[PDB]
Amino acid sequence: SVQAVQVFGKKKNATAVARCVQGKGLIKVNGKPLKLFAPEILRAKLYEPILILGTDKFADVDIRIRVAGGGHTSQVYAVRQAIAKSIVAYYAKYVDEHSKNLLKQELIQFDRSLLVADPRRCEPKK
Amino acid sequence: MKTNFKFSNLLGTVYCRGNLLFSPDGTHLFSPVGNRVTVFNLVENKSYTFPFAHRKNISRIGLTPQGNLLLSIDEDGQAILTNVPRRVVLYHFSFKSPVTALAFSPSGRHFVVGLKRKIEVWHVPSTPDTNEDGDLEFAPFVRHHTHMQHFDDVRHLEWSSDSRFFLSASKDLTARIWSLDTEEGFVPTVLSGHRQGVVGAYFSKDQETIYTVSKDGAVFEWKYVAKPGHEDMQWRIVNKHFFMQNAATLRCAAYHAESNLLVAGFSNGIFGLYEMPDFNLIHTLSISQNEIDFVTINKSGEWLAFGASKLGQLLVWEWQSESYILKQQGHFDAMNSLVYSPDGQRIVTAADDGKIKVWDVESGFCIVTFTEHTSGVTACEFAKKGSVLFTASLDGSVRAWDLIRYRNFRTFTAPERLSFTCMAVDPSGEVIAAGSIDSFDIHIWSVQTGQLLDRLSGHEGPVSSLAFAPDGSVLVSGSWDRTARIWSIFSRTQTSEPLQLQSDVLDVAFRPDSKQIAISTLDGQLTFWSVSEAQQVSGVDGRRDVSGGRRITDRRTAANVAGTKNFNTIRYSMDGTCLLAGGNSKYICLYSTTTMVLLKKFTVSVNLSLSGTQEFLNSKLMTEAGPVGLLDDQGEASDLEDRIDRSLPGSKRGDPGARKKFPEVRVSGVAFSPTGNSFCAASTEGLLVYSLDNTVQFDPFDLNMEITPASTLAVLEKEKDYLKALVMAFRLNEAGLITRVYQAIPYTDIGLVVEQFPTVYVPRLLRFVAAQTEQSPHMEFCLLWIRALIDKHGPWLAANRGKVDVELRVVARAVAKMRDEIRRLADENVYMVDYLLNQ
Amino acid sequence: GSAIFAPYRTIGLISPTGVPFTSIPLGKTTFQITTSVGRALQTYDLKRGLNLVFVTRPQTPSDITATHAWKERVYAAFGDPRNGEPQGLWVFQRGKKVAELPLPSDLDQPIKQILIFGGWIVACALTRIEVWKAATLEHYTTIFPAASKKGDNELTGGAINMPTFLNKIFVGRKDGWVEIWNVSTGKLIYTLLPPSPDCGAVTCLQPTPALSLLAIAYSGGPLVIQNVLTDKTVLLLEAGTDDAPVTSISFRTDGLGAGQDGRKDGVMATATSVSGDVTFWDLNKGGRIMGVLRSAHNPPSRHNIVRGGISKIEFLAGQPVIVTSGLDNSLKTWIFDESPFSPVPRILHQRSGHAAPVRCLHFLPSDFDGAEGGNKWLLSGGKDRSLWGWSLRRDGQSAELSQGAIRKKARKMGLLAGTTTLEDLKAPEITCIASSLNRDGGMGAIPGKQMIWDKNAELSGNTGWESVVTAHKDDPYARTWFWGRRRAGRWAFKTGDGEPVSTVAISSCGTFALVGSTGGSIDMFNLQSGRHRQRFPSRFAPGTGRHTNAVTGIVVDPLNRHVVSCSLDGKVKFWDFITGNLVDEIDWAPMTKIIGCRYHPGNDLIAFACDDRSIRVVDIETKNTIREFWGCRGDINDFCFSPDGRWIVAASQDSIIRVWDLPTAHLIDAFRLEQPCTALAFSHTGEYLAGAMEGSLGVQIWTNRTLFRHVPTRQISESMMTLSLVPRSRWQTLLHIDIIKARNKPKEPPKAPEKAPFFLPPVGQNGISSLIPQETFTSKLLVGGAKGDYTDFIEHLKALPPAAADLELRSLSIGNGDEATNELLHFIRALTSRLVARRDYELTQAWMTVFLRLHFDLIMENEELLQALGEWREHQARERDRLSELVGYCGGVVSFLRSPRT
Amino acid sequence: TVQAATKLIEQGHVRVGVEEVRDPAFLVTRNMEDFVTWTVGSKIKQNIMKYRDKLDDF
Amino acid sequence: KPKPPAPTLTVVSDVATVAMEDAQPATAQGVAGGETSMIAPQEVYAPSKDTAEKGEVVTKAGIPIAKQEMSREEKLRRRRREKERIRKA
Repeated sequence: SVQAVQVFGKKKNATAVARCVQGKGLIKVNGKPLKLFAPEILRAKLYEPILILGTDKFADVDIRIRVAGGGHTSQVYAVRQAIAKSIVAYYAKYVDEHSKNLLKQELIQFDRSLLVADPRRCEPKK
Repeated sequence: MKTNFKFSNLLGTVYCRGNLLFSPDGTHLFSPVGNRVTVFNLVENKSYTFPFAHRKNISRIGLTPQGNLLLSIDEDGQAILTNVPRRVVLYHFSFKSPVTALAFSPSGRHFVVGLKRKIEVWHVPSTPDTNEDGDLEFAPFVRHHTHMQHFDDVRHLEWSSDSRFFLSASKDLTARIWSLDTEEGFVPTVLSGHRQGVVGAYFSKDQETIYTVSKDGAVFEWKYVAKPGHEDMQWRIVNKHFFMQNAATLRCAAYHAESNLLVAGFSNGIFGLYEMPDFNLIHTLSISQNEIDFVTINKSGEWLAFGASKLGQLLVWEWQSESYILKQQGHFDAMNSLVYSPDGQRIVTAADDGKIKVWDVESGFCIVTFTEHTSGVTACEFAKKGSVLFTASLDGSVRAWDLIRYRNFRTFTAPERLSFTCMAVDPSGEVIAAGSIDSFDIHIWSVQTGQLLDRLSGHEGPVSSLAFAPDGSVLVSGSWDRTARIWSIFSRTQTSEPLQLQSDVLDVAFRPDSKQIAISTLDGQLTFWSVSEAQQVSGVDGRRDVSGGRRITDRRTAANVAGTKNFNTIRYSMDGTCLLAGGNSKYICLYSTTTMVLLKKFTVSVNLSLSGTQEFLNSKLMTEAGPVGLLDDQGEASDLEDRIDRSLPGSKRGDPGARKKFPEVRVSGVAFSPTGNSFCAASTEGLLVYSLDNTVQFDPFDLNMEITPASTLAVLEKEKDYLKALVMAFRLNEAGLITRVYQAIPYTDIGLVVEQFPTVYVPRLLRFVAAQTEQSPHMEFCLLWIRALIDKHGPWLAANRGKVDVELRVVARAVAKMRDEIRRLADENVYMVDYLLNQ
Repeated sequence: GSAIFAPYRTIGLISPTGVPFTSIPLGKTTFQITTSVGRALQTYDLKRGLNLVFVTRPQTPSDITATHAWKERVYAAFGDPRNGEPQGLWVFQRGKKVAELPLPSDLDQPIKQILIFGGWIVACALTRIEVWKAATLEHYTTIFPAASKKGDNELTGGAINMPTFLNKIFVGRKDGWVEIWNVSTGKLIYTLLPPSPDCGAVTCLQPTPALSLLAIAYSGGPLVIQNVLTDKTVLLLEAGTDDAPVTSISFRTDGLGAGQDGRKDGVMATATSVSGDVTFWDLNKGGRIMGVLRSAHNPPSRHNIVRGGISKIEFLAGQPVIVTSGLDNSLKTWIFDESPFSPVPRILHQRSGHAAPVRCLHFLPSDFDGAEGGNKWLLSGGKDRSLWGWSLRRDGQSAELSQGAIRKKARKMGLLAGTTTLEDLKAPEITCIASSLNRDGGMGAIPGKQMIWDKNAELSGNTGWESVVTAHKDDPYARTWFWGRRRAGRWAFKTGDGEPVSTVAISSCGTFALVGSTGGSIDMFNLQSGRHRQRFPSRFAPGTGRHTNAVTGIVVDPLNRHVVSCSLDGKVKFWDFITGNLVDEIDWAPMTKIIGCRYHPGNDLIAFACDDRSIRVVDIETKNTIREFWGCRGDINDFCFSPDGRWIVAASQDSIIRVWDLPTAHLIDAFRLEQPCTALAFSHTGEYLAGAMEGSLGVQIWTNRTLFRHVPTRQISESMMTLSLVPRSRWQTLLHIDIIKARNKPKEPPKAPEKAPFFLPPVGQNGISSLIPQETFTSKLLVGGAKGDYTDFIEHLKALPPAAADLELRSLSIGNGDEATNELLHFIRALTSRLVARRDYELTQAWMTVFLRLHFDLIMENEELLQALGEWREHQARERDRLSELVGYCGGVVSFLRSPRT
Repeated sequence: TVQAATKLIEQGHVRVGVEEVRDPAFLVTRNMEDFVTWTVGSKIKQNIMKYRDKLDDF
Repeated sequence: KPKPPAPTLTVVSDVATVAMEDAQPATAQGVAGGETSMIAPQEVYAPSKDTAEKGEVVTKAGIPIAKQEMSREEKLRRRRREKERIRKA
């Protein structure tokens, strides 16, 4: 009955659950707002999907994120991955596939790591 | 380029279940291929396919004795008649029962048809081709008579020579004689006395003796002689004689009455032909291992045409010369892969039968069948040179054939035994990479050395698609570890850059200008990556665009069937602007690589005898025992070799048993043509060649208001401004007008026209003169055109080289035709004449 | 007539006329129901649904006014000669005319009904009965009823037979009299008078299932059932109002259905022509009424455009079903239930059509290459507010795209009894439609039931959303329709300006639906989510490109790059898609006022129809008009393209349809219609054109004659070394015919018997092959050498099979020792002549190759032809130096230009 | 259980390798027992991920 | 796992490639194609020591040189090269 989408985000050892529901427009990380949770210089890494997609896409959703593990940098990268993948999955399920494809195209044109986490394996020059 | 693809000829299969036919001239051979009818012109090597398509497989072909009208019957009796000179569909009409016999009258006014027990003689409809002031009627067929004086299947119908009587041969062991209208000294008599049912009843030339050939292998003569007690005569039997084919029953016989000879094809594949009225065995031989299904004879009488249904196996036999005219074989398994030749004249396909064969695009015949693989053949590939073909297969060997000598100069194996399922080859032709499902390493051999260079590794799963870059610097592998690899092999450092994806990689393809690559995953999405800076630049989510399904034995809705929602194979255009994508589904998608939209979607088959060709099956075919196309009906067969089920339980990939009732629709390989303007796709029905339609569609380039064909010919003939007339014709884009002005300007003003011609119309002009060299008999004129064009616009084409690559390729193969066809003969003639003149 | 379009069939038309149907029982299981198109008859089967069995050909020259259906044949009487038209009576069988009836010379009356019995067929015209004998189909006599007044002679009602009465017809007059006429001797035998003579005219009469009881129905209201030999009234029923006279009556011959339990017989249905409700009587006690089936068809209104009435009632023979046919293009069959007692029946079969003329037409886009093609589904929006999907393949699989439970709403309102009407319960009349089945989900489009026109997207993306968008007459919403489900879609898009819709369009990808108001505003909606995406213009200078007048004809590029939108007042504007800003305008403002546009995908051409009676074709890529067409003498009603793009067809208000060749910029044909055409639609492949006329309900299908026979019509109206043509295959296997026959020999030989048949029978034309063309090749060559020209010998040798060519090239010889008798020297001189004339280079080289290959010994040992070889070598060396330099230059430079970096 | 497994591979949740398998008699060899797994859009796969609380809706 | 590779030899003739082609009315090759004799000049004739003359030797170049005309220095060098190959094996 309720519109709800749960999306994970991943870095070295920092993981993020983001549940996106129908709402008024808030984004909370660990119960505190997104403008509070980061080091003061990496908030520009957090605001990257919102500024790519515009605020009109985030006008309708409410995203709640939990993070665990990692350091400050790994947790910030996990939060921005959870934000981007979360709004793309909500627009996949509950509005049109053309809007899903437009959001995916804008995010992939900026940075692919907002959608697909690339782990660093060990394969040096063999 | 213009993505306006109609359906050109089917190819890759030469015969399927159905009747064979000759033209009344004797040259064209009409053969049914699934639900279409190919015409093989045999006097000049050509072939085409009629534009219709039946919903089920062809049951019957008939042809009006004038030659013009063809009438094709599907299963369940849906008939399409069409005009063979102007290849257009004329009438659709449904006989409500499955047609099991059909014969047109030699006068041309009637045709008789046997629906299982019934015998209906119909009128032949009046057509717009034959009347001056006439049109399509609504219901054109007028029934003349119906006869149900019969007890079982009508297996044959044969008219007289004066077209007043006909004979119906049966399955209730009795041939009958019928009339068209009520004659004076006639009763519709029966001809009883057989043992296993008549195959065919035939008249003689002077219609006194009529012959009956039955299924057990016995042919009887029938004459109108008096009863042995002597107005009082009876159609009785004068002599009987038997084909002594030992352990077989004859499946189809024919009888040429003008020359008096009878041919019979038997269940063990050995046919025999006999000069009938004294029954001297002319000869006999074994054309097929399986059986012979349908025999027809030439109108002249000098050619025979046999068709076996279980394989492709169509062959025409010239009996007095004792030699084949053609002996052709389609694939009897799933066509696994295909590639065009880099010239573009011939394509080569590799199926799971174990054979690979090289079909010619014109004339539709296979020209060589390489048969050294002992298991199913997967991917085949060419080099840039086009003379060498490398084929991988499941018997563990990547073989390497040379097509100027037709022998595998190399065979490669892995030391531990693998079964290769995918392969790529460097465009230099010196390195072969191949990958399998058993080991996750990816093997590399050298062509000029023969031994194994390396086993590259770094994949956590079996490697599914390999592609060498067309410049020659980068191998790309794609594997079920959700990963792809940019292998750089040829540099001094051998490196591997991974591309992490979301699901298992199914296909990898390059752009021709090698900066881009498209990889198709198992989600159903295409991702366009860059190879220099390895970042995804584009993407299509294409599940809905290809999802067309619901096979029989499928308890999901066609929208919920996963497995037919991915792209198994993708190929760029030779332009590089449009992908073409095909999977295990009914639809072929044609995407744009820049604007990321689906330009055009195609449907491979209308054929309802295949399994997955409509996404909403109807509830009429669902009984209370499952669907109606699922009950095992082998037990209702007259022949033991048809009744025996030698099938293995749970064998998806081929078994020699191969029940194969209602096979699935899947596009296992697609390829664009290197000359442009065509692609083709290996379906299960055949090998469909789609091509652009430019002659049946008006499409100007950049037109003004005062530019008509009348104005173009006016500035040609009156004003004599040849460059203006030619630019106006290329601007109108009508091929007849372009040909008219092109032939009309003179060969001394060619140079002035080319010197002042525009560079926006240069590539269209190069393509046009390439087509005119390959088709028209004005060879020195077109070569002066090509010479003036390249001598004037030399540095522009060499500067571009990517925008004009297809135009240069088709010009190159046009001058390759003229270089190999006439000047070798001219040189050999002048050297032979010089020697014979020097004694 | 025309030179391109030939008439095929009026489709979408089952019963439009006042001519009642006729039912014949086939066997014990089928009934044939035969109705009148107006120029033909349609026979449907009842057990097989009501799918069309036969339609009648050829089309009769006038309107059919009477019909009957005997054993197999259908008799059809046509033509009212009181106004011009020719008349006749024709006998059809299986939809083809098998016989004609000889009408009398002095027959100047329409022919109201036909009646076949005994061996006699009987035609009641107006005041006159013409009777033929059926076994020979010959004229017998003519019955003339007589009257004292002018009016009372008129034979309204008709004549019917009683079943056990030998050779007697029962005619009804305009006076109340029913006159019995013995049709053998042509004699008036009895007359029976109306009871209570205020009731004036016999409206109908029908035989009961009782013997010698006839049911006469008078215009003053009473139904009587009377013994017709006792002349005594059995029942008298006040069955009609004086304004609503009983017109059709029919009795149930089943044996049950009355008496408030259903196990007693005696039921009669009746209908008046001014109502649309049938009435059932139980005749048992006094003849009470038992039920009224209300609004079985549309009730006819003189003020409304929708037609209506009931033309005929027929109980079928011994069965519960009742077949009724109305004037509102509809045929229904109802059935009485058995186990619960139903006084009124329930509907089991129905076919229908438009109850009004057809307003707009649209052939559906092609299922990508499937069995539908472009030419199966037509989509017709009528003036009776319904959108029908017609099928040209089978006429039984065409069904109305339903707007919801309209008949359930009209029965739960008081719309079936007697406020608005059932047509007014629907969406308004359709102005235009545009559809794209790239995302039509078939039957399972959105599973479950959805709301209709409302004013969850994972399942929509999996299966498929709406397909058709539809602009209606004066409503501000542009409705949407599922196509594959055949129902109304779940969205209804408002304009944004508030003004009513003027045009609507759909994207090629099937996602976006663009509405364009009559006030100027253009809006774009996503059809999957039903949401407003982009407005044109958004909010040249960006933000200001808005139209000032109505928007007719928007259309989207198939690449989703531009949308080109056309104003009423003046200009055409190309907008960017994803931005919503104006890119480029073209202004024909002070001189034109554009009333429509059509677009051709695959050609990039747009055709605008302006108000100066002209059509301007513009290339959308170069943005300049390329073809203007000036032919119309009225306003352009509807115009369309050809799928090749080569023609544009325009139907104007002057009732002339004009075809323009677009490459030649000329007229081709212009044919005059009987009524002005209101809508045109060409199929997406080239066979069918469809025109919806003015006045006629149901569209007219024309075929395209140019696809089948070539027409030469272009009539502008107002009211060097060459090769040969010889096949490459032929001469290239002449050059190689030893190894080709060696590969064509089988591996194992044929198992010929020991007693082999010597002297096989001769096949081919006279002992040789049938490919050698019939009328001595040495005689040809030597008479060609006696003359100067070898063209006869060369044109003979060209048209040979390769085996016969190798034979006639191996069978040359020196012979007698003269220069005029040897074939070798003349063959060399013939090839020398062809090298001089520069005609057949490839064939000359192939012929010389095989000639030198099989004759080198004689030409080496002989000196009489080494001079000819020297002259041949001179010409050959010149020509091969020139041609080899040419082809080597082109080959080497092309191979360099393909890869210049080594 | 084998009964539930035959029901699941008749409903078509199981692929072997890259191709979905609808036949419940497909003989799985020793090196394809490493490649039998669920299909792409499987509700059974969503059930397993929803149990393990790793339900990624992307 | 397919099978162990076991040696199989195929005897090709000296016929043209249009004898390996399939049965059809005319060849797909042109007029230049159809003279390629399906075995290379190296299989028609290769000069080697087993097919040389008695007095002569053949070199690695495929050229007949006689032992009588060969000098002492070239004899010594050819003995050293054959001994070098023997030491390599």
